[PDB]
Amino acid sequence: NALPTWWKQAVFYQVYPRSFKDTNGDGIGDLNGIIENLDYLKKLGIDAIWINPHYDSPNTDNGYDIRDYRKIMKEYGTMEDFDRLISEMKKRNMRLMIDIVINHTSDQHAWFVQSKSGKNNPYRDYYFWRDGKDGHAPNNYPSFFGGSAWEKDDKSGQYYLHYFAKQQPDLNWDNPKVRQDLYDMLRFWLDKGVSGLRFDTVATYSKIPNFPDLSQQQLKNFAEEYTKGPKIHDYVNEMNREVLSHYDIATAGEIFGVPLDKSIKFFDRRRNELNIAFTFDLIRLDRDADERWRRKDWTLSQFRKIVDKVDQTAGEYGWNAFFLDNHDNPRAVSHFGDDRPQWREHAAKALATLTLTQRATPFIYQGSELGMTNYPFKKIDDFDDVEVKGFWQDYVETGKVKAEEFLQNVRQTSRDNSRTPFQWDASKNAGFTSGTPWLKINPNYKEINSADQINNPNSVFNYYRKLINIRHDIPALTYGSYIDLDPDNNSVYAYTRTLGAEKYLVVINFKEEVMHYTLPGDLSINKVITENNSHTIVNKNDRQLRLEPWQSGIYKLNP
Ligand SMILES: [Ca+2]
Repeated sequence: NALPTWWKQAVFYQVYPRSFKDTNGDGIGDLNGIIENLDYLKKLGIDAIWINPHYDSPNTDNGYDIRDYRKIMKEYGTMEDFDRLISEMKKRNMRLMIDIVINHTSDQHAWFVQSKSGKNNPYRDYYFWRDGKDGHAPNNYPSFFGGSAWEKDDKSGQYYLHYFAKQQPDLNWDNPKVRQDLYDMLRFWLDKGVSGLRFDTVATYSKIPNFPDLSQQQLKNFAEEYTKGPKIHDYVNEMNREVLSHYDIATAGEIFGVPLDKSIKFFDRRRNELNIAFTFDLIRLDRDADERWRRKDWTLSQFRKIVDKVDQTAGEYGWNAFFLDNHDNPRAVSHFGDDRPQWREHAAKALATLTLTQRATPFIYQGSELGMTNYPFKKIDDFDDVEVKGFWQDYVETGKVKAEEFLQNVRQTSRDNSRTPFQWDASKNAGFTSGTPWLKINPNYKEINSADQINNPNSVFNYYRKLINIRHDIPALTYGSYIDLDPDNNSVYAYTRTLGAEKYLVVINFKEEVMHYTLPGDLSINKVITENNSHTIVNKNDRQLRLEPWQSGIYKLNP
């Protein structure tokens, strides 16, 4: 029964404003820098842009600690700039999604400033304030960003709750006044015409009644305890009923800490909650659930089995986003491909083909379209992210893990690998800034930059452009049902996308050797749609493919 919508068949691009384009030489990207480059994104073929938080913030967590929801970040520009970004996008038929961060505010936000003044302030129970127990915190909750999730306040002697930085106190959603104020805030932005909202850590809004301690076992996977709040779907559905269902918008849910088997309740269209699932299963398939900075080896069979299970779980009534990287994860060509110079461009084109042939709304993160890589961080001070500093404090400063072993993992897992500034050209600081970038630019910018690619028809950029054109032209690549040809194959990832008689096959060789691959059953090729790194001709009725290393392709199959 499912209906097409613009957001199901959109190709989104994600801009992290702080690292996209600086137009005033302070080293920090800003809104004018986005506006300046809308034609570049239109040329790529992007339907909609999701921007990370753009609100007044002290930047403990680069926009995710909001000091005033109705004001533009000072480093990003003014309200007039933000309105111009909407206006200039609208002229180009591009839709804007903004990031909604309402699990918590900055500890500088006026509500918290008031809350913390005494048990008595009308804003006290806007946040969570509990007595200590035995001269320590109210319970054994840890924070995602290091140490205890409870911060002592010497004035009152109680502690306040912060799942994330102590500068990110959690809002009390159990207070209907808090929920009402947040809805008013959402209407202020929605009335400006924004087309989409992405809800940061949407699954933590409901806290566990009476805050009991976590078990020893729970402490090793605590995020999954924080998403078990008994009213979470009541609150998300109330927000849908009172606000979301009043605008023509697309809503995405970042369901951090939600196991896949509890995800469909946020996205089933019958439930009137949210529209698009942002899950962590694939992008962190190789991350430890306890030591969340640690990675382990992974295989293509592990990867594809997660793709399939994520696809199955959305089923008839939910809907997924699909992304291999974003501002919270290492770059896709490094993590999932081979970023050495022999292979980088082929592997980036193969992961683009994978991304843009999923039954999901694809999100392209800034710079993935050039094949940008992870950055060669050497020492702990080369990073800037609050989260990596919290993991260092919890695991290296306690002597639990050697500094060098920790660094070998966070070089591969740090959020900062995707935050080095966008590589526009081969000029100084890759054309990102006339001043000093806030985070050092990868020296590979001389090889990997947009200017070198945009007019080269063989570039990663133009392969993405072609794939997006192909996706927009073939309905089965958006809405077709997905079948993995062999979930246990660790060499060649092959799967079909089917709408009625229209059946297409995607084949990607993840090996760096030639692989012969014979199709199953009676499948045979009707025609080639696109290939990268092919050295062979594929004809009507062919049943076998010779795949060069990192070869990728889309084919239409015979009925
Ligand atoms: Ca700037």
